[PDB]
Amino acid sequence: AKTRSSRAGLQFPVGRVHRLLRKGNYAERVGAGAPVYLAAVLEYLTAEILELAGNAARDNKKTRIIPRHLQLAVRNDEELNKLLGRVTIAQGGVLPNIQSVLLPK
Amino acid sequence: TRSSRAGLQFPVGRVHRLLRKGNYAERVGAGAPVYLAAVLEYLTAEILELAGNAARDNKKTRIIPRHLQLAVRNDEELNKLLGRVTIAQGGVLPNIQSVLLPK
Amino acid sequence: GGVMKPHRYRPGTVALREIRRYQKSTELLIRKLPFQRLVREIAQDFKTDLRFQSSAVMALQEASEAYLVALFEDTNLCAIHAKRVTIMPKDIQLARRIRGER
Amino acid sequence: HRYRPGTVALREIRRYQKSTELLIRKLPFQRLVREIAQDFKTDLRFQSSAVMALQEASEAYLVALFEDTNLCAIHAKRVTIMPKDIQLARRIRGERA
Amino acid sequence: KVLRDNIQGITKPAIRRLARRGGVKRISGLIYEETRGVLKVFLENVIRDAVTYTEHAKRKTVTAMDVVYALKRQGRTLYGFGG
Amino acid sequence: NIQGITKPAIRRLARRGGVKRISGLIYEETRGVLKVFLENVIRDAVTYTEHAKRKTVTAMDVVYALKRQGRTLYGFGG
Amino acid sequence: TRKESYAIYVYKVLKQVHPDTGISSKAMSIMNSFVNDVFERIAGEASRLAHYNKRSTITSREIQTAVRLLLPGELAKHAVSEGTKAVTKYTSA
Amino acid sequence: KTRKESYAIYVYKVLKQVHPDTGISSKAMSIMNSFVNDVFERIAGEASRLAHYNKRSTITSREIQTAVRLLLPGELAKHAVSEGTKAVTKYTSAK
Repeated sequence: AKTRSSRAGLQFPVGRVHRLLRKGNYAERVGAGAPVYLAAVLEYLTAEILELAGNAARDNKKTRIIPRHLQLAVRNDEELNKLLGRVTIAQGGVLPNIQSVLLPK
Repeated sequence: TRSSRAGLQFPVGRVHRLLRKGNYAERVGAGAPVYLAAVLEYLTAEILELAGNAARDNKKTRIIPRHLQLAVRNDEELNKLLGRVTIAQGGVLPNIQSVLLPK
Repeated sequence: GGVMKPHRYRPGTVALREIRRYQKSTELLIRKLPFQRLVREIAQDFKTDLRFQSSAVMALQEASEAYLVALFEDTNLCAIHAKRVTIMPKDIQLARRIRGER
Repeated sequence: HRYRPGTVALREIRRYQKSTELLIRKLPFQRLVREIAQDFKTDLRFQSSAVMALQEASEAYLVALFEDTNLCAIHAKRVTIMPKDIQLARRIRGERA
Repeated sequence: KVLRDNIQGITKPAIRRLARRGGVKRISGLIYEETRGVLKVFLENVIRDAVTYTEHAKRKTVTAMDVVYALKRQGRTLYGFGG
Repeated sequence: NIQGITKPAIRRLARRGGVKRISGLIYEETRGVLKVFLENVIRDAVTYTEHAKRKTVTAMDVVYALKRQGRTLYGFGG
Repeated sequence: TRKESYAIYVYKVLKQVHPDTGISSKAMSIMNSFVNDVFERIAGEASRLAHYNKRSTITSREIQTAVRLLLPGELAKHAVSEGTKAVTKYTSA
Repeated sequence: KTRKESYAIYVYKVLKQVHPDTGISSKAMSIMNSFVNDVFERIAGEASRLAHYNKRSTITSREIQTAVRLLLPGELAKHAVSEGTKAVTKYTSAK
């Protein structure tokens, strides 16, 4: 295979990652294993998020993942939520939550 | 030096070198080390100014951390600047809430 | 012979209905055009003769609404801690103090 | 005689707020740090300076947290900080969930 | 055309709706003006930063990317408009 | 070990924080918060040390750990 | 002109995980933003590590420890496993 | 013996420039040095992010100024700008 992603068996563009690292003034030189490692990390995170996003879209009987789904997914998963704890999702909305003392007795 | 030519006390060349080695950009122009050194020198002038004031108020000759903390927190703008900084041997500003005070 | 009306809701019920209603959707709540006018005014005072990409205004509004919703959440938390049910200005100030906002 | 309850506390507040010396005795804190550190890696060493920095940061953070807690308890018409106050403070901060 | 008092364009019903999305049930009367003040502060800060970036760029028009940069500066990163 | 943070020490800290009346359960809750804070910071510091291939945790590592957590510290070679 | 994006690769992954599920344009943009954000954070942390260790290059070790500093426990663990696996596969091939 | 660096001496010269009859403690000296490092880092990073944001390769004086105006509060930033522009003009005056 020609593509480095195929060599590493990855869907993301390792070449693009390598360019980015080199065009970002993060260090004088970039190793050859870092683009692969970083691309794998990015792929893994994207897959993890997409799993929950698709599951949420299913729960709402929808063929397309829309921002509401992305929000729901992230905010329901403790770790993902912590990673994006200071991030805002356009059209995200919020998890449905009402404080107990506000419920009638 | 170049600091001499710019009426600064802060080592311009040091700033220039650090700007290069810190991988902040491919190429560094000429004014930038001078300007950044001047701004740094101004700020530290302010900090020292107020800290010395405080030390005089506390009747001391050498500035100790507590003086720095006092100058920083008491001043509004410096305190905002150092919003996420805890100073070693700094302590806190004296402050007691009203309702806690004796009647 | 007259026409009589059935009944009247107890207070607070529609509050809860609205709460769930707006916690289910995501569409923006502040009206658009007043928001744009306010933003234009604020920018004007920072610098005159500026123009805006609509998308920029939309992003600004999204961030603003998100910030405000979080703020209200924290306010409600404070209100509850103060054994109350109506959020009151001092609750907002406490929230902003603890947040490290000024 | 006797000081009325609630007075010596004010004196101590004036006293401690004017000084900057650390308030936790070093050795128990250091032993706590080493215990905690051990659970991540075995046979670890610490520069005393590092321990001092850890103590500085920890005490400063705790003082800030208590400041916020006192603010909360005052808002709750109270004068005695209570666990729920710390929980509310940390929650609003975003530290606790 | 001059702009004035546009802060009051943030009408009471809108603030109420937001507070509903925030989980609030009962709203005190004074809450509205305080909320107006808070919004004005937040907008002033964000627009100051965004305008700064635009000035450096030498552009007469504010671009979404400017807003996103400003927000990320304030530790309030936003997804959905690039970056 | 953890309990070595003596109740009166917690009282002293709170006093410096401006607290006047302290509850019993406070002490333990404070202990827990301190344990968590130390856990995070020391975790990061070790991580830094490990990448340095050193068996001795340095102050600088503590400093970078605090800086990551948005709790910057001064006075240890920042 | 050319406006690069992670759209295609996100599509590939999605279909890999949910073949029968679409993504909206807005959602796609959000995903792209997330990707860029994580990239930037990891890269900055790695550069910081490189600097702290007076080192002039970024290797997969710097990326790995950066991930360990950035992501949470289980997330970090699986991400590390994936990264090392991809590195090994790339080296072998 | 390793020849580690700091900002001490120049801090002392400035201090003399503002409070001639005053000293400073070693711990306060280190605190000052850390503060200088912090501010340097923040401004430089902001400059680099500008440079990336505008698709250009040079962190110039203009980048430094705009970063100063992003990072510092109003009055402090104003005075920062005045001082920096002054020193730059002087530096270009000489050679």
